[PDB]
Amino acid sequence: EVQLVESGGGLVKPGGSLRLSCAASGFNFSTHIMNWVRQAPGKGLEWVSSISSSGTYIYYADSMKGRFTISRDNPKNSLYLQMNSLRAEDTAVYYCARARGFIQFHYYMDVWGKGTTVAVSSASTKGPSVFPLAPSTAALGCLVKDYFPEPVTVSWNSGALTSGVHTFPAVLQSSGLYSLSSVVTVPSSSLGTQTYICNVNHKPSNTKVDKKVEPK
Amino acid sequence: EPSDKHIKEYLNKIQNSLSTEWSPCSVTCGNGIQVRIKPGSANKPKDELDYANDIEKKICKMEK
Amino acid sequence: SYVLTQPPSVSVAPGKTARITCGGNNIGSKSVHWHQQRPGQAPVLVVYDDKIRPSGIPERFSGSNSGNTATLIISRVEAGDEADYYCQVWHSSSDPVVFGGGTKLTVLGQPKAAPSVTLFPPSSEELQANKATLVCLVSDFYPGAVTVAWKADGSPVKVGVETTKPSKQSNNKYAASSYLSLTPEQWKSHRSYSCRVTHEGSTVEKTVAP
Repeated sequence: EVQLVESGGGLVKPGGSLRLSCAASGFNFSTHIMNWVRQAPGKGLEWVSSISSSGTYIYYADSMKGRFTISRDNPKNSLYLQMNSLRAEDTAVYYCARARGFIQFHYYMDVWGKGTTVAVSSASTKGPSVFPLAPSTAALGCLVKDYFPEPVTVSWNSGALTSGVHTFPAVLQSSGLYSLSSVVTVPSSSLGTQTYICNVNHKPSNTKVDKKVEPK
Repeated sequence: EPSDKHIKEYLNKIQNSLSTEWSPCSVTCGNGIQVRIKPGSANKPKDELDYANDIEKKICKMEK
Repeated sequence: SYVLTQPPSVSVAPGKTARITCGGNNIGSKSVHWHQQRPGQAPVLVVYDDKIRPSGIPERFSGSNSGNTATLIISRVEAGDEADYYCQVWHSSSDPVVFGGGTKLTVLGQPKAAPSVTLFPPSSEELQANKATLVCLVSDFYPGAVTVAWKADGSPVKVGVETTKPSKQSNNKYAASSYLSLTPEQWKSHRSYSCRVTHEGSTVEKTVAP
């Protein structure tokens, strides 16, 4: 098959930099137009840049000229995107794409990679504050509040409790921090006889927390 | 005669085959287009050809 | 500054025709290409030059372009056609790649499912830390769209609310979360707080109180 594999994404601060790479296989790379296209979260595709076979013709989107530089290495079968002076609004999945046609008047993108994720945020790394959500069949859980960056893991009773556990995707707050909740549904009969502990682990900050969930 | 759009789409359809030699007529019936790379510009890589200065076009009249 | 206009959302039942429109000034004079972005996967070109399928694309995908409106037509639509579809054109030398905003095509391949809602009050722990968060958890609903409002006593609370997008669960129904942040004073000052979750014109209300 034709294959386009992006790498080099990650999480940086405003004013930071990254270099994306796309490794092409399965076609005459030296002859084809290559492109980058991004998609910000909950937004649509937005073209970034195109480069002709020999690198002679290079176009950029107006919002990105000066900060982004496209380039290619045909012997290495590789496309690069140098991103400098990154802005929060540059947070997006960046896709590599091949095009057929004529760069100066009629070309179209016909094969895309799966993308690499770029995140630009002011938030500081921070482990979560964890709080019990008490049952008032009953439900109980844990609020995992104000952590950065993703991800966190949550288990119940050091993994011994797997049934009826629902850990919800996190909300990204306007603060730039994440919060999420994990709830387990258990029988009203057991509450009082049985102990319930959520094990929260945030590896970016080496924060492990075990909180016992009791009723009032 | 075909519009710029339709000539450009024809060039797109026959990019692999496009030559310094005149292309087939773009149609079986009616009025179509023929295209070729300007013989002076054959050194250029295909994806970089300018539409005005590097490609030539002419009408081809066929059976109605 | 050339604008391509697409409806944000089209839902369709399996087997029927999905039609996705793309409006633009004199778009009929431009070549239109269509890209499919199934969730999580690489985009795929389904149609280029208005109406040409690349090799490998099923014949049920077709395109039209005339005047100011191009259309992507997907006959006999399948659950796997569920995707975000983008029309795209070349506007000019200095504007060579313009995308529409994208249409999210939902294929309604399962029956409706009304949400379950769990509302939690602030923990004592958190109150002692001088913060107060109410948690409204919404699960097992289909189609994947809900709205969430909060009330205090009886009045709307339109500040301090953060709500996730719906997310597909393992059982292919959807979940969402809403968090209301209060002062621990507010929490005690009011008789009750309510989460109100609206789905397909019906509403679930959950209430908590100090």
